[PDB]
Amino acid sequence: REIVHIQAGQCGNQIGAKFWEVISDEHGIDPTGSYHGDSDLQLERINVYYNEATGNKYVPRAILVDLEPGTMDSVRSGPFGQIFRPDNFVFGQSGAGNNWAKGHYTEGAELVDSVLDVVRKESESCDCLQGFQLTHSLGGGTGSGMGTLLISKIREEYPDRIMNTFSVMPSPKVSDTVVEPYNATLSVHQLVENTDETYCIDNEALYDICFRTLKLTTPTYGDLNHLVSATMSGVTTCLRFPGQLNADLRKLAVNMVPFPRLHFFMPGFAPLTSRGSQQYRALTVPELTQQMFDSKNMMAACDPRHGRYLTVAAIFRGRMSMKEVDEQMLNVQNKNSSYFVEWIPNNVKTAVCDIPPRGLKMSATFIGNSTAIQELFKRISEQFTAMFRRKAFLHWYTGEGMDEMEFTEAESNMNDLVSEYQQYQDA
Amino acid sequence: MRECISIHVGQAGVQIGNACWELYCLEHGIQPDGQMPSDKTIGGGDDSFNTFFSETGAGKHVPRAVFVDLEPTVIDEVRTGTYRQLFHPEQLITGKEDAANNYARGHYTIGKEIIDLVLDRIRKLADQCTGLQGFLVFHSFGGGTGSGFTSLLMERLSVDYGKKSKLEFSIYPAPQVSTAVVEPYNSILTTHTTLEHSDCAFMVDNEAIYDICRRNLDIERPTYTNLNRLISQIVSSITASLRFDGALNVDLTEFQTNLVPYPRIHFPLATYAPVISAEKAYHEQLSVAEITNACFEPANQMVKCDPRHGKYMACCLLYRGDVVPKDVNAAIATIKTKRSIQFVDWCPTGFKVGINYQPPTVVPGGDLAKVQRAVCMLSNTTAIAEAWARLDHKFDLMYAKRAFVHWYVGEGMEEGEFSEAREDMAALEKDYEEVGVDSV
Ligand SMILES: Nc1nc2c(ncn2[C@@H]2O[C@H](COP(=O)(O)OP(=O)(O)OP(=O)(O)O)[C@@H](O)[C@H]2O)c(=O)[nH]1
Ligand SMILES: Nc1nc2c(ncn2[C@@H]2O[C@H](COP(=O)(O)OP(=O)(O)O)[C@@H](O)[C@H]2O)c(=O)[nH]1
Ligand SMILES: O=C1NC(=O)[C@@H](c2cn3c4c(cccc24)CCC3)[C@@H]1c1c[nH]c2ccccc12
Ligand SMILES: O=C1NC(=O)[C@@H](c2cn3c4c(cccc24)CCC3)[C@@H]1c1c[nH]c2ccccc12
Ligand SMILES: [Ca+2]
Ligand SMILES: [Mg+2]
Ligand SMILES: [Mg+2]
Repeated sequence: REIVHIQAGQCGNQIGAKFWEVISDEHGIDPTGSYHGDSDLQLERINVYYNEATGNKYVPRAILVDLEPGTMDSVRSGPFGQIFRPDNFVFGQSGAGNNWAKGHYTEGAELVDSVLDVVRKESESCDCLQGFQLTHSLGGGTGSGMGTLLISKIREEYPDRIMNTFSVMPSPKVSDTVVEPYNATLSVHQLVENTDETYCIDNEALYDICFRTLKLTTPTYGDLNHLVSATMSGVTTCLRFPGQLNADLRKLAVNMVPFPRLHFFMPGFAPLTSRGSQQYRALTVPELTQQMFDSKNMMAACDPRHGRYLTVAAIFRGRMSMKEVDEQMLNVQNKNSSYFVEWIPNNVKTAVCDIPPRGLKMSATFIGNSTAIQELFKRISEQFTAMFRRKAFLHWYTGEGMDEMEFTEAESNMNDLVSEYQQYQDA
Repeated sequence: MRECISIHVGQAGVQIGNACWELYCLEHGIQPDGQMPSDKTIGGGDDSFNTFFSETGAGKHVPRAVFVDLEPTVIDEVRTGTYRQLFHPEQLITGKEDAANNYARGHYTIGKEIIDLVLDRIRKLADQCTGLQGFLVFHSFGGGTGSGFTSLLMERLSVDYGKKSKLEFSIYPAPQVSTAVVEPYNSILTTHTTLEHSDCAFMVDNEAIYDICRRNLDIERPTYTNLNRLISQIVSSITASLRFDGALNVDLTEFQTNLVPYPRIHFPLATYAPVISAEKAYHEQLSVAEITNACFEPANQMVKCDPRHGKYMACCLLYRGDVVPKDVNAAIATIKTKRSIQFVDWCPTGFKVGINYQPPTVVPGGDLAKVQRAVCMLSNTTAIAEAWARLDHKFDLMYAKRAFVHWYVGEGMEEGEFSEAREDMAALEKDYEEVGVDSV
């Protein structure tokens, strides 16, 4: 079951390139595209993310998209820049100027067909395509605007395939422009309708982790992406390696999503580490379990105690007692059964993978469908309203043909989403 | 690509152009003959400095610029000056008769005779661009050409280039270096006519620059040369992101997104630091915190007004030289808890920061000390409207008596254009008042 990867915009390509860099190392693939590992566990399900060429060359099933060549040129000159199929580099020249309208309606519409041709070429090679995964930000123009345009058009041509996204949420703590709440709100409207699974990667959370926990005085985007690539490697582990269940995108969606619109997940990770700084002491299983469930380890700035977990998926990596993992995970549920909804029996599942990530003897990744995620969308909604009530900065959008009504609709649907998450918090 | 074409109109625009392009050449290591030894791609390239310079097969780097004036004597100095080799003769356009401090003559009588030629020469530059981003227009408010012809040109550019971005560097009149008593008339007329056709305009109060030269560089009576060398440094700081690359480099268009909340509210207040003499800068290092704090000293502003009695709608800091984000954040945190910085309630309070590692440059035999780090703050403040208020008052005093109006009427203008222009300014002053009112 092949997955087609897509990365759009500056953020999307930078975390996307980092994702491929990390898992390539985990699967023993070098920049040349040649395998140099020692375990057969690495190649068993490598077809999920990699195409195979003659001479046993492994090429990522990835499509790189942007409206300006700047960031993609940095990828192609990056560490694993040469591994990507050069024909999968699809770019414009005008840019999007952090404008959702430009990415979705004008500049991006001019380029979107070229992308879909590459998507089609990749898909026809698949023995049995299971779905797509997209990396992008919601605060910009390309990843947000054109990204959601792509999703809509991909759904039109592949309505029976799963759509997954790693969506980076904007934050004033790590802000490029003031219009990020506009772009984000417009994008959430799209993601609610046209994705089955969205990992909410909150820059507010990423910043707080780097500052408070990792003791990084002034965190960069590179520091933020160390947490993203660690998270992305974790949540895709059960897709990339042989496990007890051999998870795929559809089975994940069925088990995680009780109601179609409530498919926005809070990722978590433990241990939290900064770049370069190697840790010498492996965490005990009780420590991994306690940390991964802590708010400080959440990649979405939401307090999980302010809501209830609808579903939880967890993956422990490294050589450890799977019996001990079972006991500790069962202990969390039995100690804090109030933060798990009672009308979904056995809504917590844990898996284990022998292969640990680079630089850690063991780790634990967390995927939570919590009603507390509403705090994220409420935060965006407040920032949206503060500007929209005065129609501030709206001329950037009306200048591309958008109407005020489209903003009002996007606002209403996100507020609906919030109230929907609130509905099941008091069930 | 992302080329930018500069247009220098009238004496002020041209002479400021001379300072700016001379400064650009020194920053990029371009010689007066146009040769650039460090540039290995001969005859072309997609480097950052190519946004402002085209290249000939002979290795000459030519400014993407047009110099226009209705009188020949100012541009004649460029034609015979140090950098005469820099420009192709067709880039330097002159008439035989100026606008005589009259907007009407610049826009109609004299300007209409040369407007087609100017547009043709601008077109020749645009056709050399692989991805034209927009135009930068340098001009005075008070001159007949800087006022009249600029507004005509801006109108014609909107027709020929649609919604292609057009930025302004406008010289706001001051009595200390005044050239005409009707400069307030020309100022109001131009601002009104150009308002719909400009996306962003950086006003430079000559009195502000006059004061800074007197106060900080101890120049007892500043000349145009003194003023222009200071101005070019502010201009350089603003265009630096277009002419250089860097990790922490933020494009001017991104700042522009934050600086313009409504189309008519597009007049950022520029503040530059440090302006200091060689005598004072010797054995004296101005840190990041010191130059950043200087951005909130009204004495360092390009326009005379009091932001402390107004509200902010954006705050951008454009650093250049030896500067790292860590020291910026610390400096900002200190400033926020000690200064009168208040934002409107409908806008976020975060400062947008950009850094270009390329250190500041000074022109030989200049007055400005060479420093390791400088900063230009671009803020959108309601206080800039004070500049409109002062101009509109001087306009009202004369127009109530219709003083000097006959010089305009004689050139075909009508009193309706004066009143129409003044009403637009009244609405603009009201606009800045409204955006400052708290939300309901
Ligand atoms: N900062 C600065 N201001 C200047 C300079 N030259 C002229 N000005 C200002 O420009 C205003 C007059 O406009 P000018 O540019 O001189 O006149 P013009 O644009 O050639 O139009 P004409 O009236 O036809 O000559 C005055 O208020 C001057 O103070 C200059 O070199 N530097
Ligand atoms: N985590 C992370 N976020 C980023 C990065 N670059 C930009 N962003 C975020 O994405 C938003 C800007 O979108 P961007 O990707 O630059 O616009 P685009 O290139 O047009 O899609 C802002 O809210 C940024 O915080 C990055 O490298 N890492
Ligand atoms: O392997 C797996 N396949 C599934 O469908 C997942 C699952 C989620 N829930 C399940 C339930 C029952 C059975 C299986 C699963 C209860 C609620 C949520 C499960 C998984 C555990 N940790 C992961 C980490 C990353 C990706 C997948 C997984
Ligand atoms: O050079 C010049 N050209 C002008 O138009 C003159 C001028 C008069 N007013 C001006 C005003 C503003 C600016 C320039 C001038 C205010 C009112 C009267 C000015 C001048 C100054 N002293 C002179 C002596 C003899 C001949 C000309 C001049
Ligand atoms: Ca070159
Ligand atoms: Mg960006
Ligand atoms: Mg003149």
